[PDB]
Amino acid sequence: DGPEKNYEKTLAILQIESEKAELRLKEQEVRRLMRARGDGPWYQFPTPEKEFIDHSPKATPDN
Amino acid sequence: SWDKDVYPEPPSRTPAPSPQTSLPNPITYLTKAYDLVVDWPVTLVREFIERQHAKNRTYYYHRQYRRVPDITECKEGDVLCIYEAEMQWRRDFKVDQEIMNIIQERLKACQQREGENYQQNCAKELEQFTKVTKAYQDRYLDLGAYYSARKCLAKQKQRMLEERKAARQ
Repeated sequence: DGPEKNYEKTLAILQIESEKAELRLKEQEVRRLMRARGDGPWYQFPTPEKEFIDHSPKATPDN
Repeated sequence: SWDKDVYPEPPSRTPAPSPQTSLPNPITYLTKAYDLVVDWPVTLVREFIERQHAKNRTYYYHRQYRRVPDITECKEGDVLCIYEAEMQWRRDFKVDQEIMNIIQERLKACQQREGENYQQNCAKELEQFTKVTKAYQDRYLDLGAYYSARKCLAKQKQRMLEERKAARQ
């Protein structure tokens, strides 16, 4: 075919690999930050549910 | 096919024959026989081949590459223009290798042409060879097996810094 085809195929391969590299570095940083201070979707450790709390008036008034 | 601009050759100066003796020259006799027996059929065959070439003549072109941006104006990590500058550097490295081969053939041709006068008449060829090998040692020496545009730039920057420090005093 010619040298320009291999040249531009190599350019596309290098672009894909560099994008994968920076994405992997960013996801390392995202996971480290989110595990350090969980404030997004990931690393959300559980918590007891408020829906199973009785809110009706009870026998003891001081509740 | 070759040109004297890149393969210089001084014009030949052969002396005229002045045979003092009366004996015939066997070299001249054998040379005339050699042409009449060998050179004429060989040049006839080559002329037939050359007119067949002229009947089927084709052309080919020497490829030329435009100048991509050099690695100095090229950001680190952005491997696209890194790659383009690196292959341009490799291409120029191969071109410089063949330039070195050309200069070495020039020096060898000078030495063989001069013979016993090579210590005097090859001063220009030796000077050109010395200048080009000093330039080659400045640009490409001690790079290692993984030579690259980045390593060449680092070596050049180190040499420039050393020269600038030496130029202060």
